[PDB]
Amino acid sequence: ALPPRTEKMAVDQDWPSVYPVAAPFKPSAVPLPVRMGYPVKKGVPMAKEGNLELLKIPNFLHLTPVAIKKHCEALKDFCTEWPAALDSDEKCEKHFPIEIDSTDYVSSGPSVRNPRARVVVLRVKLSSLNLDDHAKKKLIKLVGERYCKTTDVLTIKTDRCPLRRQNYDYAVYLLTVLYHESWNTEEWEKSK
Amino acid sequence: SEYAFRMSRLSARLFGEVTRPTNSKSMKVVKLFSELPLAKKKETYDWYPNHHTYAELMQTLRFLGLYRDEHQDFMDEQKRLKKLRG
Amino acid sequence: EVVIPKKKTWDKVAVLQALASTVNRDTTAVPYVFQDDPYLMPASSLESRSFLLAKKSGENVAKFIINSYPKYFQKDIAEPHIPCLMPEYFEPQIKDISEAALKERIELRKVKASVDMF
Amino acid sequence: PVVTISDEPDILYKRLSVLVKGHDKAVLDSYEYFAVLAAKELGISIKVHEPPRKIERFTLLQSVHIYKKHRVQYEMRTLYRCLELEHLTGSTADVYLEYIQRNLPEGVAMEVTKTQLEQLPE
Amino acid sequence: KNRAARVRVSKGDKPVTYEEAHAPHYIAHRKGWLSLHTGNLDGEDHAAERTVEDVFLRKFMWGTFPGCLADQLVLKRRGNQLEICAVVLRQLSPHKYYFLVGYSETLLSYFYKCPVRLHLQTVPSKVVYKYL
Amino acid sequence: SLWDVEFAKQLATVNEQPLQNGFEELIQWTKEGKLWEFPINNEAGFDDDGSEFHEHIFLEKHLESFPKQGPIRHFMELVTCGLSKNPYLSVKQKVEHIEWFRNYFNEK
Amino acid sequence: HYVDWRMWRDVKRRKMAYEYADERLRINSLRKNTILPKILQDVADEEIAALPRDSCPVRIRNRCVMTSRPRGVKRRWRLSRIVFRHLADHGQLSGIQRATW
RNA sequence: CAUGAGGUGGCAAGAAAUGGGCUACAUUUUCUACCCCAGAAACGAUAGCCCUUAUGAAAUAAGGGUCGAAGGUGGAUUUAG
Repeated sequence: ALPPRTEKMAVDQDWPSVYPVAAPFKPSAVPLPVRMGYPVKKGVPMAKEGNLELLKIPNFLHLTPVAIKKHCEALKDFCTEWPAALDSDEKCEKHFPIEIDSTDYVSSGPSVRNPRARVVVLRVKLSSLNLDDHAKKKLIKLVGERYCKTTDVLTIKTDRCPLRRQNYDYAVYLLTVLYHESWNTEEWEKSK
Repeated sequence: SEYAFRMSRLSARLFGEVTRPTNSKSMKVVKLFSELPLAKKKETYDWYPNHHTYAELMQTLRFLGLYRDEHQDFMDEQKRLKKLRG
Repeated sequence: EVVIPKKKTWDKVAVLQALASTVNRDTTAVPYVFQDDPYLMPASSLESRSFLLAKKSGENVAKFIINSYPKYFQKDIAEPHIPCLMPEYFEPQIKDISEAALKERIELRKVKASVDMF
Repeated sequence: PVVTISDEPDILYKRLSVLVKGHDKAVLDSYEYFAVLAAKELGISIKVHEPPRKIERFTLLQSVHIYKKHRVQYEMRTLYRCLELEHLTGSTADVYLEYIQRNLPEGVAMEVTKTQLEQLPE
Repeated sequence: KNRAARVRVSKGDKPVTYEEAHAPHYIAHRKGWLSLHTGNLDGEDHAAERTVEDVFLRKFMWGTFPGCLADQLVLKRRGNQLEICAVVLRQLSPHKYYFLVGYSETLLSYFYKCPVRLHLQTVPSKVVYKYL
Repeated sequence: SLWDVEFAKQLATVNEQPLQNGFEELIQWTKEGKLWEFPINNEAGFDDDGSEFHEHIFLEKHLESFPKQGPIRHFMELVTCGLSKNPYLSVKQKVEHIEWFRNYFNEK
Repeated sequence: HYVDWRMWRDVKRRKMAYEYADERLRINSLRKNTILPKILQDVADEEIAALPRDSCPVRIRNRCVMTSRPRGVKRRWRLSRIVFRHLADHGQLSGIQRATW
């Protein structure tokens, strides 16, 4: 063997240079005598050089606060900033009415096929749509099962088509054709 | 009433389910065509590992000598003694 | 007025390039191709070259055995499809005397086979 | 450092909420401190929340052949940490979510990221 | 008596490590897990083939690293990086170690269709936690 | 042809360098396609030939209307709604299933 | 090269049911709709009765992924009781604890 | 040439006895509304038979109809807290 780099290294060295990647422990690389385990009755926690449990630990050594700081000095390029849309929820609702739900479910393995990850659902405000009176009456009568009374939120779900973008298309299509059929006056409305 | 039934029909036509009034004994059919069957399930047809690639690849790689399987070594020695005396 | 900015677009590579710029080279650590065990440490350039040729040897070891037995690796689980993880076929699948067979053998670089069926 | 300012205005993610869910509270809150420090020097308001853990418990027989009265009970400790996020850009979402899912931990991790992109009606 | 994963006491001369010294009721009170895959967490679908791949890899590693793996393996699985961490002894020749490292590397790469990384740790002798 | 692809191979060999870092290991894994496309959308690839939201659920153009007052047409409405509610089958399997019904009904 | 002839018979059931899966769905919908005349369903009754009796998913038994054991299998890993006990007690499977509460 | 392998069809019925559960033999009960301030009675099969439904290639389960058993708080002994 060789006298290891654990005592070859000295102070004032760059741990982002030492550990770039998420890696298992490697106690020879680690300059820290980490002791793991339930000790024996007249003994110490067992040593550093051969610890299966220290290799089993998720090992957040590669992410130290100076590594976050320098790394995001590198990442500070990849960002713009927000406009003055304000922290106010009514302000951002006025600026941008509709709210669409489209998420992802990240697994870990060979395949990235989580089908439920295509679920999409749209919430819109009638007080921000602003253009429905007997159209809003007809609208509620169309979608009875949604639109709870306490908050003026319309929630339309789609899980009918495999792709997330055409699920978004289904959502916006239902919004516009519910709107158009609500504004389409029918001949049997008066005999209510 | 009749207005409620035709609002249900209009909502059905607008959303994509069955428009005309139809009972549960064909809503079973529309749900059957709405789902995959229990035989097309990925877990159903990939429940078992096929075991041929596994067992035959290990047979080949041991006989290559890049794999050492102690179970097969044990039966090899045992069957050598069996052909020796039996 | 909303000053909504236009989204700057990248590849899958520039973030990791900025990561390399974050991790410049370690003046106390060896090249990362070798392992980090002191026993597995090559002491000389000849030992490092021997270890590297052993690694390349083992790489084409499994290349030979996998191209010899492609039936045991046809089951793809990874999505999307990875042709460079898919094993390569070196035997001519076109058996009749044809120009398609000539092109197949030319692509497979079988010189005597191509000459013989020409 | 390639940038490529291309063409079209932002997709405007409000409330990207990250549900980080595992077997290990120390992994969860170390990842919490990591992500909170990261978003702190990024300049984005990150908030913390602790949804209550769920334990999936079930029972198996202990002996091979007989003795139903003596059973081994096993359990799964499934522990939620909600890291809800508001007021962050689409490109910033790409870069922050990029680094978060790259330094995601091992089998003690899942992360369900809920994006609320706003947009305009049509 | 419970005979699940408890090595018995013979008379005091039996070298034994932390792993197989500790009993299954200390499974994460003291021990932890040897394989970290997110399949067994409450919402996931593929945990069954995760487990059959786990047992395949453990038996494959025991059979292709003959008589050098000290105790059992660390099988981690993050994203599509499968990581095989080994605790292998220092008794064979390092060209042979690197040969089998590359061999296992790309065999598991073409079998599991993912980046598989062998991370080795060499130890002089089988570590002893207590004597039973 | 052969000379330009062989020149590409030779250029790759003479600009092929040792890995020297784990981030560069991830770099070459991204370049080859070993590592996942990142960030994930749970939908790497999986185009379904640009079906785009009407082929999946609006099946009149493949319905090919019979006398619509018929029980055959009502059954076709039921099957069309079921195939619309299918997210797992694609439009190709949906239509092939539809003309299987058309073929069998023409046989009877 | 299998666990046993029963598990080979079962994987034959799995494969050949998976490939004779579509037409069984089609005319089983033609069973359990009430739209068609009874004799026009009867002709279908004879053709499903003539469809082979090893592709009907009523013969599908969820045996263990590791060793053939019919009853005593947990579906989430396709593992039998004591093989799951084996793996979870050596701790080669994450997240499972001993349930003390 | 078998004690191995495959296909098709049957095997799981009580002159009887016994272990363990479930429901009861009602008035602190039963039916109804309510989910505990009322009204009315003044009992008990999750068994048998019929119809329909669920699932299934091919019924076991569910609901309804029908019926209105034995049963009058159980000896010696014994269980659990």
